[PDB]
Amino acid sequence: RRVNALEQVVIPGIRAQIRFIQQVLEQREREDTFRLKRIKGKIEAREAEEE
Amino acid sequence: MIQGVIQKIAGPAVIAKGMLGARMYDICKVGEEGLVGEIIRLDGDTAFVQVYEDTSGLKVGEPVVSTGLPLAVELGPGMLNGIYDGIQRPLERIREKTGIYITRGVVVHALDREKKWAWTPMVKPGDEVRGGMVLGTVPEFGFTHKILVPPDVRGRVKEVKPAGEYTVEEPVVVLEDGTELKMYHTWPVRRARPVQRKLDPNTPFLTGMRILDVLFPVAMGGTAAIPGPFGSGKTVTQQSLAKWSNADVVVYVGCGERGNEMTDVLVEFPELTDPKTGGPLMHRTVLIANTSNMPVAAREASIYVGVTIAEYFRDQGFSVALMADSTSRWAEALREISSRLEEMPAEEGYPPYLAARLAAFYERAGKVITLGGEEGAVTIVGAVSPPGGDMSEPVTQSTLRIVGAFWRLDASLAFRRHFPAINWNGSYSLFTSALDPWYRENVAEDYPELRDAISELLQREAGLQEIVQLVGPDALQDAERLVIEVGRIIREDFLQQNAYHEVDAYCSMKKAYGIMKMILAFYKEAEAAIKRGVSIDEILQLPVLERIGRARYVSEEEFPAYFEEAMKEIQGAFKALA
Amino acid sequence: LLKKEYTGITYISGPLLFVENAKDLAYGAIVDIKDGTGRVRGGQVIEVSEEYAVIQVFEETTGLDLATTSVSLVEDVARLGVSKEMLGRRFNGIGKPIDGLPPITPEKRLPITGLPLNPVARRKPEQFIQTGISTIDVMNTLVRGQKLPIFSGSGLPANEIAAQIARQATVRPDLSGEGEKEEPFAVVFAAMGITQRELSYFIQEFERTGALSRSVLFLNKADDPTIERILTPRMALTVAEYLAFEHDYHVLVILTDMTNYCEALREIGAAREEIPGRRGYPGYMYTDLATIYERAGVVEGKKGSVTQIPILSMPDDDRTHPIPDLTGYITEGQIQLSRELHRKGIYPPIDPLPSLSRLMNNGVGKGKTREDHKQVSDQLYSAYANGVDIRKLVAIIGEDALTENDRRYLQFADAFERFFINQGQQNRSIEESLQIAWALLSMLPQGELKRISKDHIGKYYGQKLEEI
Amino acid sequence: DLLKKEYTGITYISGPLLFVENAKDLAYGAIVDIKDGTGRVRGGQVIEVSEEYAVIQVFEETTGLDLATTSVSLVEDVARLGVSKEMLGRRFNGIGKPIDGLPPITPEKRLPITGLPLNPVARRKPEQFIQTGISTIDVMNTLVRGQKLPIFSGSGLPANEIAAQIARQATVRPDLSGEGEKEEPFAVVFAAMGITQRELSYFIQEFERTGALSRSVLFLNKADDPTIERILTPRMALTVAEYLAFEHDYHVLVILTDMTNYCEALREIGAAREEIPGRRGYPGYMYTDLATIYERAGVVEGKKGSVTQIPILSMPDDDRTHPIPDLTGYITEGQIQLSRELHRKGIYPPIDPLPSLSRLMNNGVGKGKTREDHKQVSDQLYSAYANGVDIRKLVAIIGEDALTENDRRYLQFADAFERFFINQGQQNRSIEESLQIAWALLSMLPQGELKRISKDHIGKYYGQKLEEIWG
Ligand SMILES: Nc1ncnc2c1ncn2[C@@H]1O[C@H](COP(=O)(O)OP(=O)(O)OP(=O)(O)O)[C@@H](O)[C@H]1O
Ligand SMILES: [Mg+2]
Repeated sequence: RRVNALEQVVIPGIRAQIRFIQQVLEQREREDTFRLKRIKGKIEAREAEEE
Repeated sequence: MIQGVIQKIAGPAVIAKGMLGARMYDICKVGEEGLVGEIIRLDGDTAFVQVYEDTSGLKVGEPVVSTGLPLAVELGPGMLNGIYDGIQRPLERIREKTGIYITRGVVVHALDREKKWAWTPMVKPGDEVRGGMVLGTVPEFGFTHKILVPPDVRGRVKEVKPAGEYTVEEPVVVLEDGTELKMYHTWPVRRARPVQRKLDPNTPFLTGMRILDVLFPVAMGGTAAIPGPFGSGKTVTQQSLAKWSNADVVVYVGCGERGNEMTDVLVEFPELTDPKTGGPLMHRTVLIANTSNMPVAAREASIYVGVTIAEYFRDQGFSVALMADSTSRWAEALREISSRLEEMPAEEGYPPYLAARLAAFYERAGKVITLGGEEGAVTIVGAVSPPGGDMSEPVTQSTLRIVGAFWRLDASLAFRRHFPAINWNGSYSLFTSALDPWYRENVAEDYPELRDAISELLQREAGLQEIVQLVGPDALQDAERLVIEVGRIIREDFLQQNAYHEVDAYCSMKKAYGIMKMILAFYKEAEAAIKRGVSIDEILQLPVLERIGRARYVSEEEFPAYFEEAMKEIQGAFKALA
Repeated sequence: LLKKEYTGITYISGPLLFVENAKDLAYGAIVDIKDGTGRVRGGQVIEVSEEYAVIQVFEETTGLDLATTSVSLVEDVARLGVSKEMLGRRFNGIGKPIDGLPPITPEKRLPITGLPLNPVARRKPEQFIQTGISTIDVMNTLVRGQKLPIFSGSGLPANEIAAQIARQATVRPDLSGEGEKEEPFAVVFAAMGITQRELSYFIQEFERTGALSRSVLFLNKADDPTIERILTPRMALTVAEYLAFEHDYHVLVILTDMTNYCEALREIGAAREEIPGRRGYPGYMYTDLATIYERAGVVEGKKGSVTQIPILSMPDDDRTHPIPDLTGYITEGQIQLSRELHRKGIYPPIDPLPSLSRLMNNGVGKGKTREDHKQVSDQLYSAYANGVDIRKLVAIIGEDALTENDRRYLQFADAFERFFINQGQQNRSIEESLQIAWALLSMLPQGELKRISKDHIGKYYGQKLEEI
Repeated sequence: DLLKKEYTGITYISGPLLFVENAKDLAYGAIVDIKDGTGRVRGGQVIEVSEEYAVIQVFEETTGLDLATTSVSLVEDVARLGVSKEMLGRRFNGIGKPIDGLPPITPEKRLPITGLPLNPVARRKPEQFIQTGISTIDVMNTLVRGQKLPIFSGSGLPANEIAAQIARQATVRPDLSGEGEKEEPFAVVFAAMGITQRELSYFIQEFERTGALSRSVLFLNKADDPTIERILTPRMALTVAEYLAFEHDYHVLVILTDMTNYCEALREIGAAREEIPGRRGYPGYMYTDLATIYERAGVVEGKKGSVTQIPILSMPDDDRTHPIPDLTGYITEGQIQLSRELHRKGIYPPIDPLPSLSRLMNNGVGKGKTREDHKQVSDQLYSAYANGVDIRKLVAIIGEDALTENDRRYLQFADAFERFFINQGQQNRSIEESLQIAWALLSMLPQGELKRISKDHIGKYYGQKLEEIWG
């Protein structure tokens, strides 16, 4: 009973939690990349005001 | 007026030039087709306009004309029994011009200018009027529509038209300074209508559902939020509230959802009867429909139009219930507009001012004393559609800070056809304490004790559910098995409610009270009989258990006799038992 | 009309090129790009201003240069030529034939974007459609005018189920009365990102059945440019709407894979530098998906109808993935395939527990069909839920914690699947299946049938398993 | 001066910002008044000035403003508030204007609202024990006079009731300290940010019933008020509190309703200017901005007055690692954290003892202040409750029947502790009652388990039975 309980309840919940945390971290990384791209564009556009 | 030309087109965003003198948040007319747009940014000689219609086919150089006024709705007689677009256009007057399809550019007045209304004056020359006072009355479908002075008007009365039949655009009262008061007036949708004072909500809002009326009540000026994943039952719950509640006027806002859910309401409502006046159900309902395939920028305006109309009906003394079908679509529209403006997002792409907008929308609800000296109320029930059932998303978390009740739906119950599928462990209500004096005089004097006892039984069963899942139901003793079976009886016979059944769809307070009393009487008798060595098997096989299960299908006119017979049978069958 | 050409190309990078002095280019127009070699590419204006216009190209930009390239205008609104004679033809997903037959002559030219339907002009979908599959027609019945997707897996037979439904779809105008007349039927088939093997299998099935004579195929292969995948379902829905609302046809629309459409949408959106959404998909994917699924339904005062059955696959069976989650918020139900039922050899592997049909209540009932249909369905749902629950209890605790009452639930749950769900290539009926549904409810006691009224219990209770 | 200069030539309006070009004579941080075409006047503040153009944030909404008729005029170089001793018993909005219908006050001084830092040499150690009447606060998480003790709440949890009860029952015990003089009632400064009508009405009725509105000052910023006004309200409230406390020897208790709304307004302004974000989009300077508010409480050597702060904030999704609770915990001196599990069981007040903290607890307790057995009893209670929680975790795996005879005592101790020490309701308890109940609970455990209590205290106090009190 203990073996079946572990293999049928405990492991899949931990796997789902791991997947959820990975998705959240990846989304935050993508948002950071977008922000850095925007401010790089701003920096490049600043120098072109008067050449 | 201020007049210019189009400089740049990109989706629903149009940049006009030559617009020096235009004001923020005004209404502009874009292009030769006469589309409707709103200023949201001024920059030198240019202006940023978001268009509420389809922008395909526009060309650079078309004129833009600024009307100089903000977005406003027309408030007056003729709004009931109506279906409106996102910017208050009558759909039935559009179909007669354009066919089965919706084409941009069609302009129709919101209030019909050809109908004649019976006029009855109540003021006399020489009187002085203020904002919110009543000038006269006009009959509607059972109601008595009152003609109100606009909130910004003050002066003395010079001449009043006598009784008769007039259109909505004929002046009825002329003041001393030459101001003419008609049967209708316009109000900006982004300004809350003024009131004298706000009162503490103290009377319940009866929804007709047992779980929402007993366990998690909502008052007559409160706000409630019902989040859940797809297929949970938000729309069915809101439509049952529209069908069976005790509100005088119901305003339904279909913000960004399916078109079949509006056709069902338009078709089935005229054949139903409202609970309090006996007339057609559609005679008290106002629909604002903006489906998912309509222009996105019109989703934001529909919420403000609906809440402004609901506030207008509040000023006449009625009790108005407002149902917003989805606020996440409004959040998506805000995200789209912010992306077009190229603003920096806060979380999930949403603009950082979303919580302020949500708090400004929900704050318009409440029980007030109107400027005319009457009492009115507005209740708001908004539904949230979180992506994938995640309750940590920004829209859900920004709503929990202002609402007074939180009805959480569950996918596990909805998958097993256990409706209304309300999670009774994650839900709460903050109006329970204030509504107790009403219950102590309007249903019975022992109602709160009964409700608390049943809540305690549910808590005990939920506690035992951890034990039973690892040892099985047989290994528990009789005192625990009794609690398990009683909790199952409560779950399958009291909380569950079919919204499509002929009788079970609506439940009064006294019927639920009687079911509660019967269940607890059975529990007490079984608890007494357990100590005499009687087996659980002998108790669970008793025929009186089926009387509890079938109790919710008895009509209201036959319930007290059934209740008396069931109580006598409960008190007798255990006496017959050993 | 005589053409006009622009040569003011000032910037090319990736899929975007900028055109100078493009004042008279309308927004959203369709353009033709020609280079020095004479090859012609497609493009669409996505942003226009006083200084330049921005055009995204329908395919790769190799060979373009700022000297010899010219851009011309095709039409301000993208349109498709339609005709009644398209029945039996095949198209590549852009409107051009691929069967070697001469091109059709356009009766009308309609915009492929379409227009929203007025909610007043609609009416209630109220007609039952016999799919030929028992687990659908009883518990999750399909109503004419519904959009009912199928939630598949990565190794589950969804294409075969779709082909069987397309072969066995009928109108059955006998039980609710209706017109009692021989009614025309049509199937519009659209495939996005399909492979060569699946293409051959689909065309072979349609030819062997003989259903090709009343069908139109919009087949888009996986090696085609990705824009032709985007426009594929819109042209199919344009053809379906034209047929249904100008010739009183009852059309059926099948979309093979929405996941490829979503991945193409993400790839297109990422090339325009837009803020991503939940898993990198664009934030406006809800609106883009809604503009497709909302073109089905029925219209008051007309005889035709449009019914959509999209098929999509859940990556790693994740029901919380953005694509199935956003699809479920628009459509009116779902049919979910179960991998565990497929593991034991049951075909079709439809799981009744997470399946749902929202328009069931008005498509079945008194006079429309057998009177007992709704109570039969909900009692079967409750009993199956209880049986699977106690079966999951047994798999941990063991058989020692079972009384005969729970053993009856176990026997019912084990019984249901092999008699009702497994059907192979059969073409069963509705009155056939209702007796089988009543038979399985006979083993449980009368007291378990709380929801069913005493009248329906009294009339029909008691029958053994009728599988022979 | 006594002259007004109008800067016409606005070139940009979007969101909460507004640009005026030829306005190089405006000082940084100055206050301006924005005049509409129809005569309406709205406030503003300069946040960046240059010889090219100046950047102005607008407090109210921007509806109706146009680039042709709008003008900007200067009010004062430094943002200042006119305070007085007669403002007790009044009500104000978020920017200090009266809303109670009474005529405006006459200022005795005009103080800057940004404040100035306190010299650490001039400070003194807070050592006055405050008896709040709650056992989980008086015994385990003692609050001293001059402390910043925020309340970490949730969505549906009753933080407002706890704050009102603390404000109602707060008193010092001069007989135990050895002073013996007549204490004065606490003056209350109440600052609201984005508060709803329900909570505002509850607070107003509570203050009316207690009769404390004659000693209270109220700054109210409702939910329908403009969002950017929330930047100024805590600064005005703390300016008034500091003035009263360090110029008239008042004992001031300051309550801030919701710091989350302040953080939302700060995020709106920071994202408008596109600063480098911290975590979850909040600006990088949020730590300094929050520190300029909390650090204005304390006690000053050579003066009788004091300032005590009780911020209230709601943790989103009950997440302790969210940036707002994280920074608030890094700045303040402890927290009182509410538990939803205790709230679902009907226990009021639902204060969770384990995640709570009080840094200044050791200064105010001990011999000559409360009693000599305070700290050891607190430590032993904490250790025993932690053991009980761990055994509760174990019985979810092995079952309670498989326990030894030792762990059942800890389990019953945890249950009785939650049911008796924490669940006290609306009654007021003295420190002696709470210590008596705590010693009654500790007598359930064997005498040999009390490793953190000196044997003298065990001999003096152990042995009482709980049935003499709650029997
Ligand atoms: N109270 C109820 N009684 C009976 N059946 C119900 C009830 N509530 C929901 N259902 C069933 O569940 C379905 C849920 O549909 P509904 O439109 O209410 O869901 P929803 O949560 O609003 O969905 P969506 O997010 O897709 O808009 C109904 O069509 C019906 O079949
Ligand atoms: Mg819905």
